[PDB]
Amino acid sequence: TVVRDAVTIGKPAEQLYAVWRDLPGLPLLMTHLRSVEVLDDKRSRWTVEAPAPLGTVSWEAELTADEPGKRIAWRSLPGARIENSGEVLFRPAPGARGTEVVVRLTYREPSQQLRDDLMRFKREQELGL
Amino acid sequence: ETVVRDAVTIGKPAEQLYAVWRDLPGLPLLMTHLRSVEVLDDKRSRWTVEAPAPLGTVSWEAELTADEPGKRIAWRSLPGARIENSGEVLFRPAPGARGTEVVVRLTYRPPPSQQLRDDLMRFKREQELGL
Repeated sequence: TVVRDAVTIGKPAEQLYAVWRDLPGLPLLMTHLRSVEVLDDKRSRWTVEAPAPLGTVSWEAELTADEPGKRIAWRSLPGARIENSGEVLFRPAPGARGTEVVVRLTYREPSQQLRDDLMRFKREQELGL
Repeated sequence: ETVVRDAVTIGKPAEQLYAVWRDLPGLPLLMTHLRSVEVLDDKRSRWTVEAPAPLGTVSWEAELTADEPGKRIAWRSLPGARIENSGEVLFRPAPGARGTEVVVRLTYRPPPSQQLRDDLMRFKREQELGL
């Protein structure tokens, strides 16, 4: 399955990038996540809630791409429970001075939850949290 | 007349939760219907919300009517305010065991409850996870 959404924010791309690059904070931006822990420069352990008896489901993932102010991408490692990937892009918006943040997640309603998450993110940034 | 009340139990100490709410300028993160909250002095503050296209932004001055560390915070618009409103957040011991039950009551009267519920649930998740 694929989840894709985008929001334009009146802030520099470098500033929005830094927010996402802090992996432990991702569960704030993508609320379907319970926690993200840095294991090393490229690896991290991701966790999400899961009904009984599972409780939670965890897996490890690595960054496949990381370009300051431009993009951050990741994908679960071979053997991870839930096979998934994601990519966040920071692109100059056509209108005026703003950054379009494009988020695409894959795993093999979510769209509504991601929309809400991104709009919330937009709002906080544009008001100054 | 628009009254709203909700409560959520959170597995954290009262003082800590009270601490977040007491930071007035950060209230817009807790109560999403608010655009901004500005401190004017120990007891007064300026509140602002997003008004429909006809208008654009409506603000008024308010004052804290009660501030009991780790227990309660109450506020109310001053007379003449474009929008009459009051609020009260209590931090009570949760019956079950441990944890604090945050109770929020808001009243507004221009010249809702689902949004508050969502805001409170996110506040619960955020606090209980530590992010």
